Amino acid sequence: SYETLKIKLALSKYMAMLSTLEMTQPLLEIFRNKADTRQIAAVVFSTLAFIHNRFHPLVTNFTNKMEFVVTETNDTSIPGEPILFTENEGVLLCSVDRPSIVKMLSREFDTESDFSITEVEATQYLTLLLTVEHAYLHYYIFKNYGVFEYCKSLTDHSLFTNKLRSTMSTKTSNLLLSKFKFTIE
Amino acid sequence: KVRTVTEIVNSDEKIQKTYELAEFDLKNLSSLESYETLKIKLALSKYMAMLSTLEMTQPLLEIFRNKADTRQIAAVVFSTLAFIHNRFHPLVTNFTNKMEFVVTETNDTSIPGEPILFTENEGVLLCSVDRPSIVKMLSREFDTEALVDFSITEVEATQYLTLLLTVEHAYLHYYIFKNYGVFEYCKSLTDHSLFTNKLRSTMSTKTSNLLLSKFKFTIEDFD
Amino acid sequence: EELINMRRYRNAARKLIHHYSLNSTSSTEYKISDVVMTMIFLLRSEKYHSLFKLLETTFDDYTCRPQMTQVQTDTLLDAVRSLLEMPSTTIDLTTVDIMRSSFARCFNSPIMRYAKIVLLQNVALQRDKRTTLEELLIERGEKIQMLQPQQYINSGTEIPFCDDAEFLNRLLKHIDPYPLSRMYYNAANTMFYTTMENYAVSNCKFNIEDYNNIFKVMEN
Amino acid sequence: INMRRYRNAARKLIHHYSLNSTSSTEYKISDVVMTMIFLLRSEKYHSLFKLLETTFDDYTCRPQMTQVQTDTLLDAVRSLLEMPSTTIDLTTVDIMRSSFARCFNSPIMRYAKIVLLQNVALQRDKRTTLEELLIERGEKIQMLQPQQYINSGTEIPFCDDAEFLNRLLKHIDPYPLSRMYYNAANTMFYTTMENYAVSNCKFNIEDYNNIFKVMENIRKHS
Repeated sequence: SYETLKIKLALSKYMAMLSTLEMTQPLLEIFRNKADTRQIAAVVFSTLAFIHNRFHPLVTNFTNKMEFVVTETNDTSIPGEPILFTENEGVLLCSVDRPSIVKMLSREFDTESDFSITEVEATQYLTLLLTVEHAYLHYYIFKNYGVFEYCKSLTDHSLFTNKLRSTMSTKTSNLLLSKFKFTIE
Repeated sequence: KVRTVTEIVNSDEKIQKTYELAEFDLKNLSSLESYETLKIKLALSKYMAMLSTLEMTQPLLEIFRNKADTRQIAAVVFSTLAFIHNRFHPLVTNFTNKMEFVVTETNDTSIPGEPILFTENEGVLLCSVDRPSIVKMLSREFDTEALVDFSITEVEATQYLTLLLTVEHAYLHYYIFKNYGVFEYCKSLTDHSLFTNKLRSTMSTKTSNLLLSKFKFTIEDFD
Repeated sequence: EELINMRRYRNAARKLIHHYSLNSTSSTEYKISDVVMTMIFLLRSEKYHSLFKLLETTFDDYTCRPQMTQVQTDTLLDAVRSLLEMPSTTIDLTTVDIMRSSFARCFNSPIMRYAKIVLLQNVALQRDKRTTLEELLIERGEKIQMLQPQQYINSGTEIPFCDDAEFLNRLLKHIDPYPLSRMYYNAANTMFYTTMENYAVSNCKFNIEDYNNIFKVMEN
Repeated sequence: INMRRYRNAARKLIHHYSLNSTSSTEYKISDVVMTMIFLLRSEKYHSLFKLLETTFDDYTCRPQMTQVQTDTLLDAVRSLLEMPSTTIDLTTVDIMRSSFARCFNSPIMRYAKIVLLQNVALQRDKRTTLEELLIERGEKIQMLQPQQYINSGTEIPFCDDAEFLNRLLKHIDPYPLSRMYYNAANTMFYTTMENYAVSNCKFNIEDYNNIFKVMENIRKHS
């Protein structure tokens, strides 16, 4: 449909973040590495910025400030969102489970001049952006609502999706997340 | 047993898939310590069980310290070897007719290193052990525990355990030799490094016993 | 002691003792036997045996030390001067307390300890099968402060609205018509299985229904 | 003067040095001093005290003593240790004496410079390694027949009642078994290798470490 056309077009324009400028791409899965955090931090940060300036039309002058850490081990495990974010007195802080990202990309996929393309690539990019959305939601809620209720939403992400949606589906519309539905039984 | 369905707003078309609990409870069981403790506890229990048929001669250290007889020493050794072998594989045995064996009496007769030594010629498999060194090894403990109806003593259970690791270490070399002859065996026991670097073929449903995964030291002097 | 040739040994003893005044140091070098020899010298003579028997407190803090007569005290400084050469400088309990602090700067238990093994506990989780992350947050979050943060790539303020349609064109002419559905299916599968495996590790249990509501998006 | 307490402390030092106690944090200088004081005030032990005094390289002159004297001294030693249950080579004690000479000559400061070295003391050795060792071994081994063997119902003894075993299980249940490995086994093994110092085989941790890379493989194969 024209809707599917628009969706694929959106993904395509995100493929500008794909093969983004200056970004060395030894892999699309460089989490395989451990030596250099910089590249993983960069991709995360750039994805955040892209999403933010999608969701709002005007603040191109995005903040240049952050600190990050790489979670690696069970005693540092954070079940639920694999990636975590806060602002701390004007200090953006974030944390990443490289092992979980690795295993997610690792899991095998079902199926039913020159150039080429492969569906698995889009699969990876989709999964990335999808997982990022959840963190962006918790970021957004915290960004104005206090720590108290923010952590409440962390204990139960359902709440905010149930209640404070006053930015109605009109505002939600660019969040292609809503296109997908699922049930577990 | 859990069914799931996934859908896209634009269409009723839906994908259906099911997943099974069992592996998950398996995984958590394997991640739970007490479950893991069962393994080593069972190991020690079964070993003592086999010994229960033995003319056990409980004061193990002093029995080994007797010197007045070697029959019991040899039988203990052999039985331990069999124990390890049947551990590693469920269905194994060794030819039982006779393996006349040796007692090692002094450092001049003893290897500094693996106290249990193996040699063969003309089909005469043979092994040797330094009772002096083994006794000295057993003689010393000082467990203060300041760290972070059979009357089986907790302390002596320590010695009851300790030998097994050495014996297993020997078993490794025995296996390597038995599979690859004299030259590879001696070359490997020049430097234990090579062991796993070769024998990935060890892969099996049951593991070695050294699960507390560090045995390390200050890295100074690592010149 | 016949073996101990006390004259030289006392001489060395004093050569140290002076350093318990910062006026002196043992040529930046010292041997345990030097200290031992000093203590021996103290224990060879009653005038110095008194001081020696005082000094045990200097590591056994809680040891009793009573008051003394004015003369009984000055006796000790007399013995100190008799040991010392050119004692015409200041001799006082100030110097005595400087000596006590100098013992507390000499005995700092510089370890010997020979050598020992080191063991590790690789993993651990508790038996309460439906423990919850919530309390686990209490431990986890401490790592924010325990662990070093890592500096952002200070590229400068920007957002990549810099993606004009040249590569885009042939990308959107590849634009392969893959069955987007099943890719979404795989994505959701892996995403849920993530958390399922996380819980199956952590030995925790969670509301499937609440996870559903957490997921749910579409309304109106 | 609490001679009693002094001894009670002192003991542990020699106890460790002689034989590798699985206790730890033995070190302090005050303990050493009290040890020396006790030895000084123990006439019967003055021989030992004056021997242990000898701690200087250019003058290394441990006197000749008649076997009689040496035996009496070892008796004294064992008694005071309350461990006649075994006797150790005087050579070990003299090696520890040389170790103490190291300590003495080392002005080790606030920094916990643990020596960590295995004892190097020994006399008139030749440098040796696995080469020399192997070359030596063959004749010394082959010169002797093995003693004996006889069968005793040898073939494959097997397990018994699980509940019978659970008795012993419950007996065993509480103990710090997870630590027991360090609490004796590993320490004793690693310390055993003073045999290398015997006849000056240059022991190298550089393969003893092999255990470490070895142990990964179970986790590799899950």
